[PDB]
Amino acid sequence: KSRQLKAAYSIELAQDLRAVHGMDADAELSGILATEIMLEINREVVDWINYS
Amino acid sequence: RQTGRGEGNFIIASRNVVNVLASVDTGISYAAQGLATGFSTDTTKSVFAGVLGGKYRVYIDQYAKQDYFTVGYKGPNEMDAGIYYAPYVALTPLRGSDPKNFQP
Amino acid sequence: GPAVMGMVRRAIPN
Amino acid sequence: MKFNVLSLFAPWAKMDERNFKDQEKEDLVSITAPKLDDGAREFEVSSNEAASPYNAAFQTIFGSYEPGMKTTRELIDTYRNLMNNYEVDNAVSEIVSDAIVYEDDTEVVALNLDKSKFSPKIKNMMLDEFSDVLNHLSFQRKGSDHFRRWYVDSRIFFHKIIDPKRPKEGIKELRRLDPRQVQYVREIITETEAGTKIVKGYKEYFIYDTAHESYACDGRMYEAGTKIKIPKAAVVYAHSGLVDCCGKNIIGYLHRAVKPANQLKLLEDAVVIYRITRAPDRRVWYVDTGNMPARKAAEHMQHVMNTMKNRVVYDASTGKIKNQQHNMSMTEDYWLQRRDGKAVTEVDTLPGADNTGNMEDIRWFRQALYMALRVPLSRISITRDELTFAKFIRELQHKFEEVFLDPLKTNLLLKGIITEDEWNDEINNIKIEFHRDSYFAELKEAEILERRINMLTMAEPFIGKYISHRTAMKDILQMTDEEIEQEAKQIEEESK
Amino acid sequence: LSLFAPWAKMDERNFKDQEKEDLVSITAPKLDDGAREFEVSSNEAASPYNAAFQTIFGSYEPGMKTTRELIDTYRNLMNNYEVDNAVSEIVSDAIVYEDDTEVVALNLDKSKFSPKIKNMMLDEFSDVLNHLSFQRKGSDHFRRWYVDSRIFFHKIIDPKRPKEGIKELRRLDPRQVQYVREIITETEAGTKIVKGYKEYFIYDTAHESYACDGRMYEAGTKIKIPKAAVVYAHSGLVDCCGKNIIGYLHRAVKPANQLKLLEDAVVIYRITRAPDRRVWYVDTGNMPARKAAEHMQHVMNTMKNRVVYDASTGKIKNQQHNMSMTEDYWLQRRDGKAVTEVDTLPGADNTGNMEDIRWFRQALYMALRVPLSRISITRDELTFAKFIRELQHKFEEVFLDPLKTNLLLKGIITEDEWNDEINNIKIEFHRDSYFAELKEAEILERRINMLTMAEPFIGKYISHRTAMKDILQMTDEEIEQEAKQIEEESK
Amino acid sequence: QLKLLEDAVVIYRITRAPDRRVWYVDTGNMPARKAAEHMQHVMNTMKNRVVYDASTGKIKNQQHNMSMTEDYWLQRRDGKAVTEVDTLPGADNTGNMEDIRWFRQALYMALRVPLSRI
Repeated sequence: KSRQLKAAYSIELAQDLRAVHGMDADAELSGILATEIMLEINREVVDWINYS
Repeated sequence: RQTGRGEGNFIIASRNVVNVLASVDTGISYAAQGLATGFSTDTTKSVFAGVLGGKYRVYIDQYAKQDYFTVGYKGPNEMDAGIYYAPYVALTPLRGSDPKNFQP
Repeated sequence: GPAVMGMVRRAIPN
Repeated sequence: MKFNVLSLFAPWAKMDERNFKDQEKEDLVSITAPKLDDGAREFEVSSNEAASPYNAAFQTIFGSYEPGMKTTRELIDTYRNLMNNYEVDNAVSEIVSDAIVYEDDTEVVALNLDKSKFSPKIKNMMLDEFSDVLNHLSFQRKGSDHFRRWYVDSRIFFHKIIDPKRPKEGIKELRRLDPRQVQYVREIITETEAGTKIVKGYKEYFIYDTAHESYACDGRMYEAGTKIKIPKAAVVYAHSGLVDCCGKNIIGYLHRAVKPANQLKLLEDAVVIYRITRAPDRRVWYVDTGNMPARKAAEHMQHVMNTMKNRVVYDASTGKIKNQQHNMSMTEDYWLQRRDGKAVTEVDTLPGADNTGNMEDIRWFRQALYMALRVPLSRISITRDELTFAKFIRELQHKFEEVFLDPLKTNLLLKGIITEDEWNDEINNIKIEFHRDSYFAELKEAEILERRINMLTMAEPFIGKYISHRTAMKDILQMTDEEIEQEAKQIEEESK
Repeated sequence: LSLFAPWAKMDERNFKDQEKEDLVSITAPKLDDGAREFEVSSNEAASPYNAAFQTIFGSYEPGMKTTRELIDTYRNLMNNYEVDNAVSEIVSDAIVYEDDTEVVALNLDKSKFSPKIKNMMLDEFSDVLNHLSFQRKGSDHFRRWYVDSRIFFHKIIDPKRPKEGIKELRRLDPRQVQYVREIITETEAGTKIVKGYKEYFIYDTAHESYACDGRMYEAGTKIKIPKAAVVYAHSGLVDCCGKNIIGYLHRAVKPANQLKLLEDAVVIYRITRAPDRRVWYVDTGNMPARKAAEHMQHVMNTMKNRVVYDASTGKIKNQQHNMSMTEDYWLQRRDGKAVTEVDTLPGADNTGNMEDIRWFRQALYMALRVPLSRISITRDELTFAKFIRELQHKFEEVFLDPLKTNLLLKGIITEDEWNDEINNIKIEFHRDSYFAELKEAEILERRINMLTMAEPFIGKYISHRTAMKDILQMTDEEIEQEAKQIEEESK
Repeated sequence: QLKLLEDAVVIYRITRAPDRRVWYVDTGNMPARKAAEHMQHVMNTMKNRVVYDASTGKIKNQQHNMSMTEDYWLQRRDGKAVTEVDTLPGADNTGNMEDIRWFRQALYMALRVPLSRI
């Protein structure tokens, strides 16, 4: 069984974010998504253990 | 007794349980209680708090609904764990744009 | 033709 | 690229942090491209990086290596697989043998401080420190192993150990790091109008790919960790300037041989198979089993198939054929019974292992591979080819040499023996000389001498008339003027 | 268990020193090569003596199986033609002695703490050899190293009189011996400290069950072996992963059999179809199926090649008189149709070019780590000699180990003193005197000839001291001593 | 072009090296999933499962050691010599690997080097 998420950020936002804080608005988002996925996996594992 | 493979070697528990573990002695003594130092109780730094008596891996379930612990066994094998994660695909990026307007 | 992830046999007690 | 309190690496990070600050004060600006020749994989980073959260840190670092590491991991495994095969291994061996020379009761590669220094006392400390670097590596016994891994893998890295309570003498033995887990990155810490063109201090931190989730072909006994951030100052490392058309795709010395090496193996396999397959007798029996359902047709098929089948298994332990007594049949006789006047039941034999080679192409490919492997044309007097090889070894060693120079200068600086500026002002020259095989060196010198002697014996009739002895000594015998004076002094004494 | 108590004590002290020592806070295991590893609980030890089985099963399972297969394979490669020879030639060059010569022996010609120690070490080195019975078995032990990739021995302590009860070594059976190391630590994600590892050895403990002849499977129990209890060393050859130690013969695992298999294919190709070939067939149409066969069977008793070969005596069994000039066969045809004929079959035509095997044999020969001098002084022979030099050095640990051990067990050297002396307390050896003399002779010939060439100039442009040190290659000390001897003779 | 020629030599030597054969049977006027049986009764039974292992000096599934004969058959359901198995041409030895030498030498000249180099 699978899982997956999207961010699909706009261009203008990223351009401006970089101008304001030096942030990419890509790498950060990418991180958030990947992290959210791993957070769920971690939680899934623990919950299955507690379930079972 | 029930698995025939080995004795529990880890435990995941609520913050309150670990706070108790870290504030008491665990070795054989007359009595023992004080400021918590034995295990890390700060999930900020790590889920893994430490090893109980040098015998069990202590972790914190930061999302316990109220207050409990679960103890279990994991062996040198992978099947001998009870539970297993068997990835075929993982953390594979997806990349493109919408051609109509080129937004990413 | 699924992959074989391994097999386990019940352990022998001492 | 620190992002953490490093209980282990702070003692070295501090040096890099100071160096970085000096880079910020430098004029290495107006350069569009990062000031990088080779090594660690760079990433585009802002001038502020004020927040640096994990999500950003992960991608900032991950982003410069993801496909890099996948490629690199494959190259390394290929290099090892290549190294372990016949007539590859040998190239490596000869190169390793000449690159790192050992001999009975002789020296080993050694630091040669024959240039100006503040004091002989420093020279002695440096020479002793060098020896300890080697002692840590046990180079005098295993130097060739460290070298071999480097040559094949293109690179080698080692973990430094520092007390750190008493760091001057708190310097401990190196630990070779494992390629395929080892990663190296750099940051371009800047951004301005139309793209950064200002100073980039790079930071240069060592990281790992852990290898937790991805199991080895076997033997995954150790995983290197995920959140690992090690400052450059904490790692001893060398690699060669062997890179593909882009990025930092660093390749090994055997990289050039990858194409023909694998190719040759396929060609050899094709020959082995071509010759073995079809070698035994090969025949198909055909049986007229018509006017029957398969359930019945099969019996008549069997009346031939299981009666004609040759119970002739070869004895592969002892050159015999099983169950074939008396000593030898004078025939392979078969027979059939035909139910009617129709030639339907028969045998039709198959073509065998027809040995038409003369597999000459294999020899061509073998030689092509030897060339790809940098094997002298002399292997399978003095020639340009052998000298060229020696030049290669000289350069190869010079690149390798960094493996000693790094911990050497580091320790000298940590000990307060040489200051950072003094080291850089004097060095320039910290040259280490490799030990050479005296057998060949003598032969080389002997030829040169023979040529010099012969020329002088020809010049003789006019060296008291047109050319002076001094000149003959400097041009024919290739002596320097002080050499000439020294030889003259020694002779005058010997004469009496 | 108690057997190893004195060995444990040595290791216990070492381990505790490793923890006290500051060679800690290392990301990587502190090891270049060696023992298979395993992570542990981080405590000092688990309570029971045999607690280690808890980590042992895990660390050896596939190791033990793989090793068994590799060693047996290596032994099988050795069993093949010319492999045993190449190995033997290597063994011969590596283990060298001749009539009334020395054998490998300790040579303490470098700085030492005391001449008293020097004598004791030399005196006891003799027993190091006696405990291997090197003088008679040196080559057997060496052969095993080369092929099996390594050597291990059991070390013996009295145990009540450890400084006296020092006995002969027991080589261990390969495939049953594994070397392991534990990571006795854990920190804030990724421990780097007190990784002393202990580095102990485990053993299968089974002597009744073998690949070719054995029986009586028992309950088992893997057990014991502190590091200190085992003499060991191995070739520094490891595969792409783990601690998969490679024998020197390992390379042959490919070409040895691509050759052997091809060679069999050649043998087979020529033999199969060497005999005559044909299918005889009888048309038994218009007959009951159970009767039709009778006609065929009668014909077959006239057309039968009752001619089997006598290999014992090169003749054909029962084929008198001396020799027929023809083989007469016949068969009446049921109809005027091409149904009844004799089907002859093709033979093993000699179309080769039986040369590929020359290539393969040469490739294997080279693959066996041999000079091309076998089937003067050359770069190839010298390289080979260097190879032998390295094999001897690696092997050497088999003597240095028990030497070190006996000296410390008896209290006649501080372990630290040994560590400072070596560095170099190497054991030296006899080398083939015949070839050594030839090498030296050619070296002198060249030097003599170069001096001879130089002659007209060695009193003019080149000094005599220089000619001797650079042309004749004499040191200054040698020059003065030879001159002294010349002066004495002229008296 | 030299690299291309070299590949041509290489492909020639590898392709067609193994034994190659096509088992042929008649299956007319049969259901597709019945027609298949005539072919399957040969195709899945007369397969040579013995394979030289490129990774080691051994042949996969070889036991028995090696037969001196490869025994195979086809049944003939019709009252005629209908079914059969054919072989395909193998990797015969035809070189004479001389073009490579020509091209290699021409290339070296194109590389701006002396002819003293090999």
